[PDB]
Amino acid sequence: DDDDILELVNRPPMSQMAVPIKPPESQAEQLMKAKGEVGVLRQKLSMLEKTLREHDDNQKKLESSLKSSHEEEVTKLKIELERLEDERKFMLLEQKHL
Amino acid sequence: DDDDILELVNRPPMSQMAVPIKPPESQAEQLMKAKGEVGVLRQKLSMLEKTLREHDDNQKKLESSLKSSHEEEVTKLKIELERLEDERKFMLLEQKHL
Amino acid sequence: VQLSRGDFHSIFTNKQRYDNPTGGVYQVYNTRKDGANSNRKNLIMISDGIYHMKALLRNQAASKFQSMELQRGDIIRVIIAEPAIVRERKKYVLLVDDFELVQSRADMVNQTSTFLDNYFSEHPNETL
Amino acid sequence: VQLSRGDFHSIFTNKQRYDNPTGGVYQVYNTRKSNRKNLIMISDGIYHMKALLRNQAASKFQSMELQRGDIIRVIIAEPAIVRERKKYVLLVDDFELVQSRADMVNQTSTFLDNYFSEHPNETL
Ligand SMILES: [Cl-]
Ligand SMILES: [Cl-]
Ligand SMILES: [Cl-]
Repeated sequence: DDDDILELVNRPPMSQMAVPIKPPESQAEQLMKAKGEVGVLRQKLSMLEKTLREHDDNQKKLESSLKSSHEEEVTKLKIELERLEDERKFMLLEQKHL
Repeated sequence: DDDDILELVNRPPMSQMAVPIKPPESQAEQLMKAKGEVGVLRQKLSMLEKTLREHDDNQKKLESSLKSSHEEEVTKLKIELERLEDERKFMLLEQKHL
Repeated sequence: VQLSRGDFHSIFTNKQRYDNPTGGVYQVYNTRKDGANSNRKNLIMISDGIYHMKALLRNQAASKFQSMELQRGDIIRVIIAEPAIVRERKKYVLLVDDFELVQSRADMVNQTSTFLDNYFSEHPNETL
Repeated sequence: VQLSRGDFHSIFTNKQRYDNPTGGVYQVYNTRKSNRKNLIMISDGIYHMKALLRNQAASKFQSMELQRGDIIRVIIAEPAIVRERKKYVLLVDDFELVQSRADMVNQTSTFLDNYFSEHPNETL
């Protein structure tokens, strides 16, 4: 057999200008592949839309959580400032004797 | 001539058993439409992937900006607390009561 | 072979028949034997053995009639239909949404039938 | 049109020819009138040898329905020696049609492999 020669058909070519062209497919074969590729791309798009929606929702939840945590910290510091303002007021009232 | 009769093709059927059926298409029409759809879906996918990367980039930017603004507010309150702690220490040192 | 004789007259003169014009057995009288994606091919002539009238195939009937290459002589049984009279009671039509094949290429039951619209043009006191 | 006479011998004996075996003008000697169909016989006017059509050349040869007598100019190719130096092949990736259905330049050419079996020391 000439199988030792035929096995060179897909051997990577030396030239970058040698392009692989698959044998002709009838319209029936191409239609099944094209409708298959449409189904795949509509699914990739459906999942990507879901992912953009999930990311935006996560961005909103993280922002809300961060703001909640910040406000709790800010409140704690303002309450400590109020305590110190009161301590100084009491020290001044002590100084003037009531 | 019979255009007023032909106008009835798409009048909603009284029967729930009447089902609309797309007029036959050659394999050539179907294959071309499928290739056209593949191209549009790829364009929409390429666009939406870029949008997702932009939304992720913008989240990182906004979260960084949020944290900086928050750290600036906290620092201001901590400096204010230090000022009041220093006023109390100055009052104890200077013994204004005589 | 056993058409619903004069049924086209019954459909446009009897209220109970008008409200459910189904189960009739008719013979294809004439077809437009069109430009593949045209609606004109769905407009056919059918015969009840006494009268001939226009029928507009729609929905699954339109698809079945063209894929089965139905023609003059074929006998069908109408399953889903609506009567219609367009341009203020001038043009009669049976809108056929579904049918079943009874017999393929039978000999014409009547070659000299009366056009239903010609019958009602002559007798206006009876059509509803 | 004139063929590149004896160029098949040059491809496997001359280093600069072996390194870039393009621009040769050859006549289709025989075809199998899938994968086997890509293996054809070509003639240089002195020698005949096997040529394996691949890539755009395989697609072109098939759609154009090329056959015995057609004259081609090879554009992209690689030489190949297989089965312990016994079998020679020109791997053709691209070519152009020069002349359709020309009369055979040589009806009694020498098979390249038969020549190199008698002169094995000449090959690179
Ligand atoms: Cl599919
Ligand atoms: Cl007609
Ligand atoms: Cl061969």
